[PDB]
Amino acid sequence: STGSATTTPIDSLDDAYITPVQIGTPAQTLNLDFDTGSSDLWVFSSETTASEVDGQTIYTPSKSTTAKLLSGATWSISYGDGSSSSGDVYTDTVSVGGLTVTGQAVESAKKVSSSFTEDSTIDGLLGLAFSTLNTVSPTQQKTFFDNAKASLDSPVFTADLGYHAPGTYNFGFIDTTAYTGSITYTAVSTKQGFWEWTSTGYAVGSGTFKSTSIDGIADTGTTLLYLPATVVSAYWAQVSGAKSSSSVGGYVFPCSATLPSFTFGVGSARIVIPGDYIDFGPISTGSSSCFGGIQSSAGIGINIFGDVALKAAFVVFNGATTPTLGFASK
Amino acid sequence: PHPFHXVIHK
Repeated sequence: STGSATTTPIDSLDDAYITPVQIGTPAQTLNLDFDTGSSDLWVFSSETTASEVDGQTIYTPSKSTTAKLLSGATWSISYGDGSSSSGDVYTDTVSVGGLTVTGQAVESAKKVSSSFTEDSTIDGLLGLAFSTLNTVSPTQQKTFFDNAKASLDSPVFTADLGYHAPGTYNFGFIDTTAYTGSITYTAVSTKQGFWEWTSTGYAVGSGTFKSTSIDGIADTGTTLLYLPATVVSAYWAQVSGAKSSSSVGGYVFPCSATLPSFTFGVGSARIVIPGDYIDFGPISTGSSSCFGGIQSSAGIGINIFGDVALKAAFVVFNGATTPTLGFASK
Repeated sequence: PHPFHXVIHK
């Protein structure tokens, strides 16, 4: 079996992308943020504290003939941007793009932090990292991808995120019309539960490629591209009006500027992020200052290849027993 | 404006 679903950014900045996903029987369609840097599938539901629900579509497990309460089980999760939620757990049928899994754990939020309440377009998360990071207790639950592997034509999914445009997640096959040239595969380390790999280096604009190991994670659920301080400072050194801004939290530059491209190595191959991708948007509507898409990972702890990086490529998440990460230009 | 950063474990 396979599935194919369209993913759309939630706003004009590509801050995040949502993908529809059918839960329950009959189907209830919620728009979830597909998150390769977490391993929980949780949704707003009829159980979420009323005052904490602002425009989102909720999952009512009492309307679903196939839902089963997973008794005893609760979950609690916090994320890098400080948001958090917790609740209890049902199992139910979940379909993505025509690909159906039965007895998927669907984590029902009893409470949600303020940034999730403030986000009317995101009805919950679908996590696609390794199931070791799942927060359900006392027994951890499998991700939608892990549940689907038995039935997939090939154990893979692909992420093809658009630049200010829709994209696609595919499960179970690789669309050879979606990319150019060939995919290069690089090893994944699952030691920390992430889709963690090591880039072979970087170039800025049309200067030299510098061979240097950059260990980081591929995370569809992070907006920007976070790299070590001295690489990020090499990049913005090529943009004449760029400076680090403590008020806004990162490098800003005149929106006027044509930004250089940024290249990252995957083994012997090169992926090039266009300049315009790195222009993330003005810091305010009408401002002349724009916020950069490449920022220092020094206060995160880990380098993150986020949506800024991933939307310039076709990315294959190869979940065979020894996983790998594939990138092609598109 | 509003960038996202999805899990913490240890």
